[PDB]
Amino acid sequence: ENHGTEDELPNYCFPLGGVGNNSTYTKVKPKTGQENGWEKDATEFSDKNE
Amino acid sequence: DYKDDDDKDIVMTQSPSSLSASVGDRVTITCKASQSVTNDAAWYQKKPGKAPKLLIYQASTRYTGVPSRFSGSGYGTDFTLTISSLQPEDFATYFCHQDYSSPLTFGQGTKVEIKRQVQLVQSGAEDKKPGASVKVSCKVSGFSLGRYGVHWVRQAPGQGLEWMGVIWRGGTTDYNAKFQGRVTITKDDSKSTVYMELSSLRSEDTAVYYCARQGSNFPLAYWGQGTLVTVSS
Repeated sequence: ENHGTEDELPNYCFPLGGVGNNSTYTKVKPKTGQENGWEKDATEFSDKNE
Repeated sequence: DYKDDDDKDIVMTQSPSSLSASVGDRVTITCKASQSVTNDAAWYQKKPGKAPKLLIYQASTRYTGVPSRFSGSGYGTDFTLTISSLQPEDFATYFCHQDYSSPLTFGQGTKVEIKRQVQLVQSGAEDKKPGASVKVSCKVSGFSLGRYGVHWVRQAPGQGLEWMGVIWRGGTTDYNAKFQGRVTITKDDSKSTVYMELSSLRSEDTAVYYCARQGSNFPLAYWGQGTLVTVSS
């Protein structure tokens, strides 16, 4: 009795960590006197940010 | 150090205050800042009544049409402005400046004296009595106010340059909190104008009031004609 099946919504599988693969970022902070000036932030924050 | 000092004023102290010079002379001016501003420091030349002209930016780079005889040097807190071999055109009054952090600041303004397309048009001059309020205009042309924030500067008679405020490209205002928040900057995208409205007027506010604009992200370079506001007791 071939009546097909519910298939209305896509089903998905994801990494153990949720997110999956990532890249390394340095922080930056803005120069306040400029409209578009930035300066690295290596103060209390890590240089290897995920 | 791996901390900057937050909520502390950036004071540009320019020495020596005056200089006296003759035809073909080598000239040197030095500026000492309160705190580090890194490589971002700007040098200006100003005629008495007329708005500044940009010389040096990034402590060594020349603007478009700046002669070969002007040059800058220095880093961190100390910066120097040198004229290789001076001529009568160069006898004006000069300004140290930093665009590194907003509140933007200028120095005291030194005096070199003899030895014996983008447009900003302001409103007409005027005067009023102490304990009132004034509104000055700056009609803009040759650029969109959404793309570039607009500053306000003023010079009290024969004193330094006092930065009043700025309205940044999104419509965010930013003021020199030293003056108690007397300043209010507005703008109209539809008749492309920026407005400066000042309140609780006193004799110490008698000044020429200047419209100004930055580059992409480099020091102030496009200026109004100035509006003389007089206040007498």
